[PDB]
Amino acid sequence: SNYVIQADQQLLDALRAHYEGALSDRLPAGALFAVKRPDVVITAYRSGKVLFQGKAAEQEAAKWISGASASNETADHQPSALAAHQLGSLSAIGSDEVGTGDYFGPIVVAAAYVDRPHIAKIAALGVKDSKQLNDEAIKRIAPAIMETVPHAVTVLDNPQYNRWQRSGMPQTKMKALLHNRTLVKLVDAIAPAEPEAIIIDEFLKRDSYFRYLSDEDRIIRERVHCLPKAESVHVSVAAASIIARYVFLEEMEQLSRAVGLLLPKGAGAIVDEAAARIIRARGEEMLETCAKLHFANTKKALAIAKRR
Ligand SMILES: [Mn+2]
Repeated sequence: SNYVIQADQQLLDALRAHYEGALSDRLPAGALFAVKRPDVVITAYRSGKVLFQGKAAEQEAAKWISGASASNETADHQPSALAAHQLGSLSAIGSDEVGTGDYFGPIVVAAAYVDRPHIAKIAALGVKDSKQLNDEAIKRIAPAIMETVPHAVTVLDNPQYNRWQRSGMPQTKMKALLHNRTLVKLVDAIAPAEPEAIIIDEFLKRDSYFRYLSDEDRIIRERVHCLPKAESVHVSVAAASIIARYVFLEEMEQLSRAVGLLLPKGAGAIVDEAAARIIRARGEEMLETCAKLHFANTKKALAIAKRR
């Protein structure tokens, strides 16, 4: 009939290695592999969902999980993998940012163009782990990317950040401008070559994004894709992410040195303590050069600084 099961990475590896006849070509979007056993076909997906169809359905299914739920689903495309199925193999530019949630430091937006002939080399660097990678990995992988693939970066320093923020421009509009300006740099730099796609890791509705670029003299919208969790759609986005994290870290060391005090990431208690210290040793005005003032941490800092 038709049975569906959920599988962790190990079960997926087991299901795959078991069948001495796995297929990787011509498969529904999102599928990892498929097998054609005596009156039964197994279909495995990234999500972990496995589809058992055929005569010997419940039989084959039971071989792995007891109480295998049955549904009407079929070996069809997964809506979550429609874009990646199409974009994953093209030559594209991917952009992402970081530091948005950090009290100290700027907002960094980066973009990377990964042509088809470089996708593997970049994937070989293990960039598909941008989310979970400590500062050490970033400092080792990022530099190997910057010198393998063309990229652009835009850094929104604190004084300019505070300037826009107190002028009515919220972070959402800041990111739209930063992304649009980084993409412009990259598009011109890689010319005459043109990217088959331009993927932006979604941070706001496409409607809003371009509605914020109303004043820009140059806007990039030709073949622009706004996708959620873009790092998983194309390797160029994961690359941008890593590069952005790198420039951020380098910017923080430089900034901590200019402030003369180690500036911790995030916006937790240590951040207030750190700001408090700065206020006492360099004056409140120094914060305007290394922090996002409108943040709540500023008031708390001023309190901690005043009490003692
Ligand atoms: Mn993002």
